[PDB]
Amino acid sequence: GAMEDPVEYPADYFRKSKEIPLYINTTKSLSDLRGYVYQGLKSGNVSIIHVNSYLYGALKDIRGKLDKDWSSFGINIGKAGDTIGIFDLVSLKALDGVLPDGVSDASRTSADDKWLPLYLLGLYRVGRTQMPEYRKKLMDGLTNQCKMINEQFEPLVPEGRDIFDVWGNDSNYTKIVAAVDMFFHMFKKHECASFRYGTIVSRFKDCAALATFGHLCKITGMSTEDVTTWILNREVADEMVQMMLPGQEIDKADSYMPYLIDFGLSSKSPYSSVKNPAFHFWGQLTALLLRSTRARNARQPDDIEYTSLTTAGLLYAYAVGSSADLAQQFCVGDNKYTPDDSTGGLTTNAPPQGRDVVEWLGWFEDQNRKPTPDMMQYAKRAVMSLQGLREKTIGKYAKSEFDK
Amino acid sequence: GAMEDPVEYPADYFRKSKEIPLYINTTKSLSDLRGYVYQGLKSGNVSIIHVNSYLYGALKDIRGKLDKDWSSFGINIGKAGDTIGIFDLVSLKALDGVLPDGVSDASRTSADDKWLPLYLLGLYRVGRTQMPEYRKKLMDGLTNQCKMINEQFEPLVPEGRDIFDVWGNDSNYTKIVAAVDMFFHMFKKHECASFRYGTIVSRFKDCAALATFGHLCKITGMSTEDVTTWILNREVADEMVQMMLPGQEIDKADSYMPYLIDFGLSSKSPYSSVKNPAFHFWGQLTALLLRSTRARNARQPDDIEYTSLTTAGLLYAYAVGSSADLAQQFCVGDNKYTPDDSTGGLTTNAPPQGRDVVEWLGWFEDQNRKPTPDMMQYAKRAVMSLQGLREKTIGKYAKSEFDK
Amino acid sequence: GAMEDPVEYPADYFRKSKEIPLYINTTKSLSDLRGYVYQGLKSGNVSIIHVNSYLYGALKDIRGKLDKDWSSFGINIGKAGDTIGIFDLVSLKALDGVLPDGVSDASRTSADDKWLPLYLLGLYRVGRTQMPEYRKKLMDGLTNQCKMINEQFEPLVPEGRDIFDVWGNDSNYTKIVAAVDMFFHMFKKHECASFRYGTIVSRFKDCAALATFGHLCKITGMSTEDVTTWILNREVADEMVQMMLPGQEIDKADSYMPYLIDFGLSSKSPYSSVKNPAFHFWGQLTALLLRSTRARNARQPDDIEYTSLTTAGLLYAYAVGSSADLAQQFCVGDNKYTPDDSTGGLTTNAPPQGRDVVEWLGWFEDQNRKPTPDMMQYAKRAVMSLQGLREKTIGKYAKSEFDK
Amino acid sequence: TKVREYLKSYSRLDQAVGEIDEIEAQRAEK
Amino acid sequence: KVREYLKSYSRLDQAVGEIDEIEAQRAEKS
Amino acid sequence: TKVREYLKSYSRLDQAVGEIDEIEAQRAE
Repeated sequence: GAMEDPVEYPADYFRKSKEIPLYINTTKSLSDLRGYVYQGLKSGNVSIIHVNSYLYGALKDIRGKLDKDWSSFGINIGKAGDTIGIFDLVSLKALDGVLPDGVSDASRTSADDKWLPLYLLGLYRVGRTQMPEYRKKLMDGLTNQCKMINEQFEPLVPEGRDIFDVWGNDSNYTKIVAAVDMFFHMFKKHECASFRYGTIVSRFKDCAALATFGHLCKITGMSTEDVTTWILNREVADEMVQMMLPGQEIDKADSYMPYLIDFGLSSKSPYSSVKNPAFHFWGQLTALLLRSTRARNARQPDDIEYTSLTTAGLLYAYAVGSSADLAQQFCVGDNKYTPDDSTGGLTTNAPPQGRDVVEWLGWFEDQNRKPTPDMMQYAKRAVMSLQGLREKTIGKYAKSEFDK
Repeated sequence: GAMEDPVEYPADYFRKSKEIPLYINTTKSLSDLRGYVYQGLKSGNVSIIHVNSYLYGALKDIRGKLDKDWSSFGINIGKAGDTIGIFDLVSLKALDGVLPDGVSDASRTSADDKWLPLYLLGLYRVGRTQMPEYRKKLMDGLTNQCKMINEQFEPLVPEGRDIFDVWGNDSNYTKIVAAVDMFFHMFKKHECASFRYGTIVSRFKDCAALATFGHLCKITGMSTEDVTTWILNREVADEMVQMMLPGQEIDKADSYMPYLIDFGLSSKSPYSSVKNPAFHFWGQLTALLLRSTRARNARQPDDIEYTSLTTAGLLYAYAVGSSADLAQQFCVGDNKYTPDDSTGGLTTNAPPQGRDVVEWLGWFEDQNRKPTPDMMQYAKRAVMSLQGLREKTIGKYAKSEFDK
Repeated sequence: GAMEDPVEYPADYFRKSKEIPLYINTTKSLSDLRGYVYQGLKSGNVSIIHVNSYLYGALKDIRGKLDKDWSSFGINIGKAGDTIGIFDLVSLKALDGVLPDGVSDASRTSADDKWLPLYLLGLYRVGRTQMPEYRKKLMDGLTNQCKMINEQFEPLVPEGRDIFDVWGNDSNYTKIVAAVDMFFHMFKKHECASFRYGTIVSRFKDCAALATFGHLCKITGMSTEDVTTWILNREVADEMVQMMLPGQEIDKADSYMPYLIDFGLSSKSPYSSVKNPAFHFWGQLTALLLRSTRARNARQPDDIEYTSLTTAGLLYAYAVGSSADLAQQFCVGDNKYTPDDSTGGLTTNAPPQGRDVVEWLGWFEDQNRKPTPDMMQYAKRAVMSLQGLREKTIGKYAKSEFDK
Repeated sequence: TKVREYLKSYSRLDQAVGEIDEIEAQRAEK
Repeated sequence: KVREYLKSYSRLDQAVGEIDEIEAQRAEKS
Repeated sequence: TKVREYLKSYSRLDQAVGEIDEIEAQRAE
C-alpha cells in the first residue's frame, strides 16, 4: 500500500514481540473500584482507567480447563489439561496514579460483579453502532442480559451516551474485550460465556473482505477454490493474494488473528474492505445480483474500475443464475436420473450448462464480449423492486446501472 | 456444525445422565409461597425463585394412572399401570439464598391454587411474542381460561408486563413447563389439562424445519418419502440427513424428544430453521407457490443458494400444480372410469402426467434447464394478489422474484 | 500563463532561498500564552500572533528519530540517525510588541498542552469548509479527537466561529500547519500523529489536476502513461506537459512540494484545476461516464473548448466501457483459457477489441468522426439516474448534454 | 449430484411431522 | 494464468462462512 | 504529434497520483 496503507500482518507482530502488554493501572481494591464504576456510570461520567482496573479485578477467574493444547503464532498459552484465566492471553501491569470520581459505598461485593462486567463490556458493542434506532435494539438486549442475572437490572448510564462511545479508542479496554471473547470462544459452555454479548464484535473486526469472500461462497454455493477461478480482473486477483498469504492462521478458530485490530497486532488490516476495494465491490455486486438481502447496503468503494468489475460480476452472476445445477439426491430404488442428453445447445449461441469459468469465457467471446440482451435482463430483473436504497451503496449503484 | 453451532441430539444427553435435574427452591410452605406469588404478580415484581417454588408445591398432583409402559431414551418413567405425578419426569431439589418480597395472607389456601398455576404457566406463551397486538390476544385467552375455573378472576400483573419475559431464560422454570406439558399430553382427559394453554409452545420448540417438512407434505399431499425424492439440492439433502438421524424418537408422540430445549437436552437443535436454512427456504417457498397462507410470513434465511433453491422449488411446485392426479373415488356400480386411454401427449414440450421426479428432471433437461414462460407464469399468478408482506420474509422474496 | 497566471514551480523557489522563514513573534513564555489562547477561544476573539506563538511553544517535541536521510530540493533536513523537530523543516523568529486580551490562570501547564495544539491546528480544516452541514461533522470529529487525548473537552469557541476562518490567510499559521503535516507524515507512528486531523488538507493543496490525473487512472484501470496516450486535445496536452515538468519531486512522498501553497513556495500552483481547466474538465467528464461517485460534483471550468473535450471524453469512456478486458486469473492446473479470439467482428463498424488509442482513432475516422448512436446511448444511460445535480458542475453539464 | 437412498427408520414419520406443524401454526403471530 | 494453491488453509471454506455470520450481526438497520 | 511519451523523472508517478486523489477525496462535502 506504498504509504500509510502498508498492510501489517498478524504473524509479523509475533516476530518482534512474544507478549501482548495490558497496561492495567493503579490496581487498588475491587470494592473501591466497584463504587467508582457503579456511581460513575449512574452519574454520567466515569474514567476509563477505573473501568479497566475494575474489569481486570472482576474477571480474574482462573476458570475453564483445556482438554486440548492452546497455541497461536508460536505463543503457547496452555498445554494439555491446564487451567487458565482470561488474562493468560495477555501480560503486564503499569501503575500511574489515578484521579477522583463519584463513589457509592452502598455497592455490593455479591450483587454486583456477576452482571456489571457484562454491562461494561456490552457498552462496547452499543457504542460502535451509530444509527439511533438500532442502538436501542442492542441496549435492550443488554438490559435483558443483565436482567437475566437478577436484580431487575435497570440501565445505569443516562441518555448522555457520550461516555462509552469513546471507550473503543482506549488501547487497554479493547484488549480486555479481545481477551474475554477469545477466552469464552475456547470455553463456550462456561458459566460466564454470556459476557460475550458485547465482545463478539471484536472478533474478525475490520475483516470485511474475508466476510465478503464467505458471503459470496454461500450465495453461489461454490468452494473457495471455485470462486477464485471466477476472478476475471487483475486488481481483484492481486487483492486475493494479499488476503491469502500463508502463515496467518485465518482458518484457525482458536487463534489471535481475529482480534488483530483490538489486540494491536495490526495497524492496517490486510482483510479490511478498504484495503480490498476491488474484491469487495465485485464480490458484493455479484452476491446482490444473486438475491442477497444484505449486499444492498454494502459500501460502494472509491477509486476502482466500476465498469470493468461490473461486467465480470454480471457474467459470474449470470452463470450461477442460468445454471441452477439440479440433480437427484434420493430415489425410491432403481428409478434414477442420468443426464447428458444432447448437452449441445443452440449452435454457437447456447450458454454453457456447467459453471466452468473457461467455457463461459469462451462463450463470452462469441457474444463479442458484450453483455447479452438476456444478461442485461437478468440483472435488470434483480435490481428492480429494490426499495429504500441509500446513496453510495452497492444496491443504489446496481439499480441505477441495470434498471435503465 | 464445525464451530460453536454443532448440533446436539436428544439421545446423546441420556448417554451421560439418566436425570433431568430440576433445582427446586428453598422449602418455605405452600401457603407462604402463595402470598409471595399472588402479591408479587399484582404488585409488579416477583422472584422466579418464588414462582418456581410455588409451581412445584401447587402442581404436586400424583394423579395419572398409566395405561401403557412409559419409556424414552432408556428411561423408564413408568410401567404396567402405576400412578405418577408431573415431577416423575424430573428429579432433585436445590437450596441457595432466599429474598424478601411483598405478600398477602388473605389468599385462600385452596381457591387460588386451581387457577394460579395455569396463569403463571400461561405467561410463558405470552412472553414469547413481540407483537403487542397478538400478545394481547394470548393474554385475553389466558384471562378467559382462568375465568372458566374462577368466575371472578381479573388479570393480576399490571400493564408493565416486561416481568415474565425473563422467565423463559430460567432453566428451572422451563423444566416445569416441559414437565407439565409432557404429563398432560399423556393424560389428555385429566381435570388439569387446561394448564397446557401456555406450556404447549415448549413442545417442538426450535424444531421449525420438522414443521416445515410436515407443512410441505400436507400442502402437496405427498408422503415424506415422495417429498424427499423431490430434493434437487445437495445442501438441502445434507440437512435432511441431519434431521433424519436414527434413534432420536422424532416420530414418537410421547417422548422427551419434543422438549429438547426446555429440558436442557440440547443447546443447538438439529431440527431448527437456523440449522436447516436451505430446506427451510426451499420448503416454505414451494409451499407458498402451492397456496400456503402461512408461508408468506416465514423468515428468509441468510447465506444460502437462493437462485438454485428457487428453481428447484418452482419445478416442484409447478409439477404438483400441473399434476392434480384426479381419479374416481366412488362408483355407483359397473360405471367406472379407467385412465388407460391417453398416457402420452404433445412433443418434448408437454410436461409429464404424474409427479415422478425422474420424469420431470428429464423434461426439465429438454427445456434447456431454464424455466419456461408457462412455468414462470404459474409462479406469477401464485404471488401477485399477495398484499402486505414484511421484509426478509419468504412471501416478499417470492413476489419480488416472480411478479414481473 | 501570461499575466498574473505565470505558474511558480516549487523547485524554482529553492534556487532563490535555502530556508523557509517562519516568523514566530514575541517570547511571552508558554504559561502566559496558554491563558491568552484558552480564554480567547472561550470569549470568541483571539489574536493569531498569540495562537502562532503558543503553537510553537507547545510543539517543540524534538522527538522522532530518523530512519533514512531526508532531503528535498537539495535541502538536507537530516541524515541517517538524526533527531529532528517539527520546526527543523523551517527556520527563524522576529519578536516585537503585542496586544492584550482575556486570560485564564486556572489553565494547567501540561494538561492543556496535549489536546490544545490539535484543536488549534484542527480549526484550519474546519474554517475552510463553507457549507454548515459538513462543518459540524468536522467540528464534532475534532471534538471526538480531543476527547481521545481526553478530559471530556468541550468546544471552546462558541457558535460565532469565523475567528479561525481568517487564520488560513496568515502566512505563518499555514507554515506551522505544513510543518506539522510534513513532520508526522515521516513519523507515522508518533504519539502526536493524531494532530494530522486538521493539517491533512494542507498536503497537495490546490493540486487538483494531479488529483484529477490520479482519479482517472483508478477509474479506468489504466496507467499514467496509458492515460496520457488517450489525450486527443492539444490544450489538454499543453497542460499535461506543464504538470509533468522534471525536477519537481511530485512522486516524492517525503518532499516540500506537496505544500507549495502553505509553505509559500508558490504563488500560482502549476497543478491547480484552474490552471489545468481543459484536463480537469475532460478528465472528470470521462471519469463520470465511467461511474465515478465524486466526478458529478466537480466544478465546470470557464473559457474552454467544451465540444472538443466532450467528444474526446466520450470516445475514451466508450472505449473503456465497451472493452472491459476480462481474462482468467486463477485456474485448476491444466484447464486454462487462451483467447484464440479471431480478433475480428462486424466489418469496419465493429469497435476495437482493446484500448489502443490508435485503433480507436482509426475506427472513429471510419465513423466519419461523429459519435455513433451506441456511443450516445452509452453516455445517456450513464448520466440518467444522476439526481440532485448542482449548477455549474461536470455532473449537471453531462446530464444536459446526453440525457435526450 | 450423485444419488443415495434409505427408508427412514421412523415410519410413523408422516403422522409426526403433520402434528409438529399443527403446533407450529399455533405460535404464528398477527 | 497463475496456479491455485491451498496456502496452508485447509479449513478455509469453513472459516469464511463463520466470518460472515459475525459480520451479519454487526449490520445496522432502521 | 506534438511530442512522444517520455517517462518524466517521476518513475513512481502511478503510486503518487493515487495518493493525491485519496487526500482530495477527504475534501468533498
